[PDB]
Amino acid sequence: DGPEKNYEKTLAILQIESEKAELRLKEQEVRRLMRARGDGPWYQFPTPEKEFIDHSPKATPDN
Amino acid sequence: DSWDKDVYPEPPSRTPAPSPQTSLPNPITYLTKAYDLVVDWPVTLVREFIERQHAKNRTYYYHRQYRRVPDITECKEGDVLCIYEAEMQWRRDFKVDQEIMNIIQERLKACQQREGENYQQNCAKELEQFTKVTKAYQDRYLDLGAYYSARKCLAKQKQRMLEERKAARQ
Repeated sequence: DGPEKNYEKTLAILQIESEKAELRLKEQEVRRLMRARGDGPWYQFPTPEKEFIDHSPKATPDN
Repeated sequence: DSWDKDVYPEPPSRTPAPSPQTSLPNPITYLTKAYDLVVDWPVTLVREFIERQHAKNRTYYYHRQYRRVPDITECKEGDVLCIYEAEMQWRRDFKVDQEIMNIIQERLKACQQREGENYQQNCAKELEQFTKVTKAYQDRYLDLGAYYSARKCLAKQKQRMLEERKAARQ
């Protein structure tokens, strides 16, 4: 086919690999920041549920 | 003769005329005349037939000049596209400089063989051109490794320019 086909294919391959490397580094930094301070969707450790707290009036008023 | 005297210089031959002061015949002249009549004429006829066939089926091929892509100096680091294009054009220029060096070496060898016993005197300009091109090649491509690159060549040039600038201070 000629040298231009291999040239442009190499450029496309390099762009794909560079974007993948950038995204991998971004993923590492995002995971580290989330686990350091959990504020995104990931590393959300559980907590006792609100929906099983009895809010009805008790036998004792001081509750 | 695809080659031209502009890139492959050759001084004009100055052969002396014969002065046959002896009466003996010259076996060299007799053998050259017979060699022409026996060997050179049929070979010339065969080559002329071949060239006639080529002129019948004549075709052409071209050179493929490349244009200058942006170099390694004028685009940001980590950009693999610009680095790839600069690396490819630097490897292209490296191969071209290799063949420039080969041309100069061929010219030097031709000068030495042509002049023979007078090579120490009249090959002054060929030796001077060889020395200058050798110095430039050593300045640009010598200490680079087996992984020689545009980045390594740029680093070597920047170090050399820094040393020259520091020497120019005093």
